[PDB]
Amino acid sequence: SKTILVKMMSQAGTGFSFNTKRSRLREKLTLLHYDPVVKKKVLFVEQK
Amino acid sequence: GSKAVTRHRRVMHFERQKLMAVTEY
Amino acid sequence: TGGSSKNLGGKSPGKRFGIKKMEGHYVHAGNILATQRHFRWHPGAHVGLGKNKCLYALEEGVVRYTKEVYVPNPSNSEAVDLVTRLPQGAVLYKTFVHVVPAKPEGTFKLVAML
RNA sequence: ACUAUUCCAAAAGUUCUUAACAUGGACUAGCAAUUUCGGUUGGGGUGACCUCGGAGUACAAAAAACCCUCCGAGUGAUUUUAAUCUAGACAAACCAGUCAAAAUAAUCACUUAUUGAUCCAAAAUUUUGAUCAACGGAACAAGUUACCCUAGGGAUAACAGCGCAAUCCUGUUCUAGAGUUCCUAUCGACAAUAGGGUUUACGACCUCGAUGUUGGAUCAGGACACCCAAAUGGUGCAGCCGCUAUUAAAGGUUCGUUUGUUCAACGAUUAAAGUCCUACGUGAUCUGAG
RNA sequence: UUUACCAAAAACAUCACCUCUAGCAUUACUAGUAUUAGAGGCAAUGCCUGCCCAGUGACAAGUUUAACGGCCGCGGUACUGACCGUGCAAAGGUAGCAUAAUCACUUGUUCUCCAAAUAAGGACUUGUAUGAAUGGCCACACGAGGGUUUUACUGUCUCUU
RNA sequence: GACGAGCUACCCAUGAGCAGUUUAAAAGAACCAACUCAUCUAUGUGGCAAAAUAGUGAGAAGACUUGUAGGUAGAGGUGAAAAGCCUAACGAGCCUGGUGAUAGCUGGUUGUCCGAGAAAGAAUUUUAGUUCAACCUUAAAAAUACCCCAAAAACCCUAAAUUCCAAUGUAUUUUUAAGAGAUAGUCUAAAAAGGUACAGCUUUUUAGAAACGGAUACAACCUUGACUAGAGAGUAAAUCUUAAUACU
Ligand SMILES: [Mg+2]
Ligand SMILES: [Mg+2]
Ligand SMILES: [Mg+2]
Ligand SMILES: [Mg+2]
Ligand SMILES: [Mg+2]
Ligand SMILES: [Mg+2]
Ligand SMILES: [Mg+2]
Ligand SMILES: [Mg+2]
Ligand SMILES: [Mg+2]
Ligand SMILES: [Mg+2]
Ligand SMILES: [Mg+2]
Ligand SMILES: [Mg+2]
Ligand SMILES: [Mg+2]
Ligand SMILES: [Mg+2]
Ligand SMILES: [Mg+2]
Ligand SMILES: [Mg+2]
Ligand SMILES: [Mg+2]
Ligand SMILES: [Mg+2]
Ligand SMILES: [Mg+2]
Ligand SMILES: [Mg+2]
Ligand SMILES: [Mg+2]
Ligand SMILES: [Mg+2]
Ligand SMILES: [Mg+2]
Ligand SMILES: [Mg+2]
Ligand SMILES: [Mg+2]
Ligand SMILES: [Mg+2]
Ligand SMILES: [Mg+2]
Ligand SMILES: [Mg+2]
Ligand SMILES: [Mg+2]
Ligand SMILES: [Mg+2]
Ligand SMILES: [Mg+2]
Ligand SMILES: [Mg+2]
Ligand SMILES: [Mg+2]
Ligand SMILES: [Mg+2]
Ligand SMILES: [Mg+2]
Ligand SMILES: [Mg+2]
Ligand SMILES: [Mg+2]
Ligand SMILES: [Mg+2]
Ligand SMILES: [Mg+2]
Ligand SMILES: [Mg+2]
Ligand SMILES: [Mg+2]
Ligand SMILES: [Mg+2]
Ligand SMILES: [Mg+2]
Ligand SMILES: [Mg+2]
Ligand SMILES: [Mg+2]
Ligand SMILES: [Mg+2]
Ligand SMILES: [Mg+2]
Ligand SMILES: [Mg+2]
Ligand SMILES: [Mg+2]
Ligand SMILES: [Mg+2]
Ligand SMILES: [Mg+2]
Ligand SMILES: [Mg+2]
Ligand SMILES: [Mg+2]
Ligand SMILES: [Mg+2]
Ligand SMILES: [Mg+2]
Ligand SMILES: [Mg+2]
Ligand SMILES: [Mg+2]
Ligand SMILES: [Mg+2]
Ligand SMILES: [Mg+2]
Ligand SMILES: [Mg+2]
Ligand SMILES: [Mg+2]
Ligand SMILES: [Mg+2]
Ligand SMILES: [Mg+2]
Ligand SMILES: [Mg+2]
Ligand SMILES: [Mg+2]
Ligand SMILES: [Mg+2]
Ligand SMILES: [Mg+2]
Repeated sequence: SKTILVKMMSQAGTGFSFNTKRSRLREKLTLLHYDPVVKKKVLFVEQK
Repeated sequence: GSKAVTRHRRVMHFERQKLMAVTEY
Repeated sequence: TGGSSKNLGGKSPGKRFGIKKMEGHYVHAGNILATQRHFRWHPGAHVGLGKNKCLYALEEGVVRYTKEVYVPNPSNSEAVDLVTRLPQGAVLYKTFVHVVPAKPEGTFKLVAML
């Protein structure tokens, strides 16, 4: 099995997260994270 | 150097031999 | 002659675990008191516990060591059971570190008389 | 590069061609260039290992070695997505590592180890790139040399010496046993304690601006742990032979066939045809078969 | 024919036998022209030259070993194994010769040779690491090559003068 | 980049030798001189000679020897391949340049007299070397430095002992600015490993040492620490001793 590096995109602005994911894909990656610009809790979507 | 325990009876440092000869019964 | 010794990787540096400050040492807020891999000493009054089990001083003061009674958190189960099976007369003891505050908390200054 | 090859352009002409020269860019080979051939090591080679963490060694602050004794890691499993900014600290050659109050708004798997620096590349708005595992990492290099060369080293091997005595070698102490009966005439398991310093090793202490190394030839000096000769004890000694033990080093200790051979076999004898040491005596005396 | 100055040999060459590559003119080859000329192999003569195009070559997918190079198991059975089974290969080492100028065992076994031989010669012979143009096997004639015996001769030597 | 084929390798020109004896014979045939080679032994070894002499040997009408004169030149030549030979050193000539090549490797480094003085923690194509730390030297600024009684540092068993601190005895220590060497150790006592409960053995940790006096001799053991004069004194370690019998 392998580990995939994925780049998450925020709904608003240029904020971008970088995190690791599993080959088998136990839990598909969708987050609630922190955006600096609006100073908010956000929904981050898995991207490349 | 010889180990703490040996079978060849292990010559003593001279100051200790004097120490021995002094404390005899 | 084949000289293979089958053992590998004995070599690590030591981690310098141990006690950094000693009883009756003066301390400033933030100093690491002792650093250990298992709990040898537990944090007492005014001593904070780091996630790696470091003990640092919370106040400005004098470090004191103590033998005290140990009453584990009801959330932590292992310790709860260890406390459970003891014969009915015995209590558990551990070693703690403490800081004894030196500076008073504050002062009242007269700013202006109107 | 060159020598040849094959192709595309160029050049001339045709409406697709190449006579011999001959340039640009490729290709496919020959002949050929430039540069290297990691390290630890009880000498080097072969074998094994090279970073990271738990125990021991290292017993109670820290630290702490080996080709020391033992177990592990070059990631999984989740959910709760585990944020900014700054006092004080541990640790530490450096580089990297660690905790963390105030101020704003991750857990389980022994848990500790799950990891790679610059530069250079790709990416978008910000970041990802290594059995670089020789794991502080050379952007990319292997074999041989008895045809060899230089600089060094006794910091390190082969010869010899020295140390030690595992192995080897001489004694005694103990009697189970053999000896039909009988331990010790002749021996003697399991074992004890002294010695000798020739063997094969082990150390690497003198010598690498040289201590020339096997066997013979010649000439031998010494030990005695006697093979002969000389005195004797015991016998499972009637005598003849014997087999053991004690004391004795002035003198002896052969000639041949085959092997470079010491050893060994074999022929023939001798009172016997000793075991050793002396730089495995002795090459500024000799011989080199090895 | 060779290591002028430590090696003249079993090394090299060579008659002979075979492979390749070439269809042509002014300075080589060559004033030549495929019975010729260049790269090579192996060494006369005699008897021979086994099977192998999968690899690497080289040639112009296919073809080639007188190219580089290779040429086997495991067990069952009449002490042995003609036979038998199954496996793998591109083929499964043949004709010879053999303890050898052939890893080791190893001073193989035995006969002849001597009073005695780890020498020499003859045989047996799985050599598990011989073997046929990197040639295999016999044979004249020839070696300042290596080995062994005999005759004869002698200061090599008994053992010196 | 020059210079070298008067040696030797091979060629191209042009010359020259080979008697006798045997055989129908000039036949890479015999025998044996001249001539050519170099087998084997002994002399010689700063020789007569930077390869010889004496004996003894091979060949001696041929792939034979030999004279004069050309030719091929070092990334090359030539080679009946010995990696031979190419001017008394050829696995690649000699010379002059580059050139004071470059040597973590040897070897050397010159007057006198005084102060203070070092032993190996890291990384490293690193372990024959460097560069950091620690110790240290030369200046400066300061404040405490060693010693250190309770008190205190873990959980099963666990010794010698550490760590940490007032008092106290002393004068030392920290910072700042400059610097190097050193980083290839030996043995003795103690705790352990490995080996043979072996090494003048190897591997760490804690101490000591490197006298001109003792252990005769002596690097590490023991006594002592230090200057210059005295034809004074007191002492220190130390000189080497110890023994063993009957059964009626
Ligand atoms: Mg990745
Ligand atoms: Mg450890
Ligand atoms: Mg360590
Ligand atoms: Mg260059
Ligand atoms: Mg190497
Ligand atoms: Mg090495
Ligand atoms: Mg070794
Ligand atoms: Mg050694
Ligand atoms: Mg290896
Ligand atoms: Mg907070
Ligand atoms: Mg990269
Ligand atoms: Mg490295
Ligand atoms: Mg490294
Ligand atoms: Mg490191
Ligand atoms: Mg050779
Ligand atoms: Mg040399
Ligand atoms: Mg040495
Ligand atoms: Mg010698
Ligand atoms: Mg030796
Ligand atoms: Mg000597
Ligand atoms: Mg002994
Ligand atoms: Mg030994
Ligand atoms: Mg040593
Ligand atoms: Mg030497
Ligand atoms: Mg000398
Ligand atoms: Mg004698
Ligand atoms: Mg005697
Ligand atoms: Mg004698
Ligand atoms: Mg000798
Ligand atoms: Mg000799
Ligand atoms: Mg001599
Ligand atoms: Mg010649
Ligand atoms: Mg010669
Ligand atoms: Mg010669
Ligand atoms: Mg030949
Ligand atoms: Mg033809
Ligand atoms: Mg033939
Ligand atoms: Mg064939
Ligand atoms: Mg056959
Ligand atoms: Mg053989
Ligand atoms: Mg064969
Ligand atoms: Mg062939
Ligand atoms: Mg062959
Ligand atoms: Mg003939
Ligand atoms: Mg001849
Ligand atoms: Mg002959
Ligand atoms: Mg000329
Ligand atoms: Mg000439
Ligand atoms: Mg004639
Ligand atoms: Mg003739
Ligand atoms: Mg004569
Ligand atoms: Mg003749
Ligand atoms: Mg002849
Ligand atoms: Mg010639
Ligand atoms: Mg050759
Ligand atoms: Mg050669
Ligand atoms: Mg010359
Ligand atoms: Mg220089
Ligand atoms: Mg490196
Ligand atoms: Mg070095
Ligand atoms: Mg203090
Ligand atoms: Mg050393
Ligand atoms: Mg060093
Ligand atoms: Mg001694
Ligand atoms: Mg010390
Ligand atoms: Mg003296
Ligand atoms: Mg004084």
